[PDB]
Amino acid sequence: MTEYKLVVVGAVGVGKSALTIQLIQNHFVDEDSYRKQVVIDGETCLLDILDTAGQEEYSAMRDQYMRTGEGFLCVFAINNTKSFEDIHHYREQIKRVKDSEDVPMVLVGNKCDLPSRTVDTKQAQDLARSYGIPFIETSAKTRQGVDDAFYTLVREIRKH
Amino acid sequence: HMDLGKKLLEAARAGQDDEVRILMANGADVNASDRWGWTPLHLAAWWGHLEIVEVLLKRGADVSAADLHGQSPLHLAAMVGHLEIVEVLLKYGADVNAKDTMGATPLHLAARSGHLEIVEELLKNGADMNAQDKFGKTDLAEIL
Repeated sequence: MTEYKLVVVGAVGVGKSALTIQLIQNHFVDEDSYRKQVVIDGETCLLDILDTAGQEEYSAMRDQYMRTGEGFLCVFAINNTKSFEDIHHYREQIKRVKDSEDVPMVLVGNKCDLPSRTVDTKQAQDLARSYGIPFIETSAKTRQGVDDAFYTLVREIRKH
Repeated sequence: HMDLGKKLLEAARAGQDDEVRILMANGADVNASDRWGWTPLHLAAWWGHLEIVEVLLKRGADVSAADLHGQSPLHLAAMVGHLEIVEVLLKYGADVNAKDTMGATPLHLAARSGHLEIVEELLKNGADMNAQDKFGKTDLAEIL
């Protein structure tokens, strides 16, 4: 069966783990596996997910995730301007590690339910257009965009 | 013991003209860089703060500063689509054909990002172009 190796990247505190947990969970709660079997567009496939949380600062290991990953969920938080510009650094590093300008990626604006917004939707849409990638706003807390983000990344890998 | 370079980088990111000028009046290093090699001019160029770009350039910002990925402020403005900033950087002597560590010129990045007017502005300033500078989803008389 087809496997999709997905890597979740982004600055410390942008909600990488919360997003991943929200995708993987099979029931609501107010232990699980990051190899999740799903059916996408009629075909049974495996999502093989790697979260960089805990190793964002660890250069040698960041590069190891980038080597193995087939597609990248590039997560920033909409109330953290530094995390948004960090996407540029992650994208440039992915290009260099993989020696390619055409790596599957999706830009994810997380915590979209919070009122303290410092990155405008327009800025993020424009950046995604320049990068040639989809942009999705997400919130694990309000269950918005999470399925769409991961589904869209799989579609980007399939198109490559 | 406050790091004025760090504060200047933060002010440039935020587009805070007051803070930028106050910090530079206090001697803050205009070419201070972060862990990735981004200077205040890199930040102003990427974020699209035209006023801040002009202020930094007037006070001796190095237009040629290259980050850890070999990118100059011109690479950043060209990729993200900030035409007025591209123009000002070229006016202040930016190297139009500077290559980053992937071998990319600012034109290579602008072309891939679909910024035709920027590609043309770079060509007007002597940019090299070749068949590998492919276009993404998108005067002329002067260039031709």
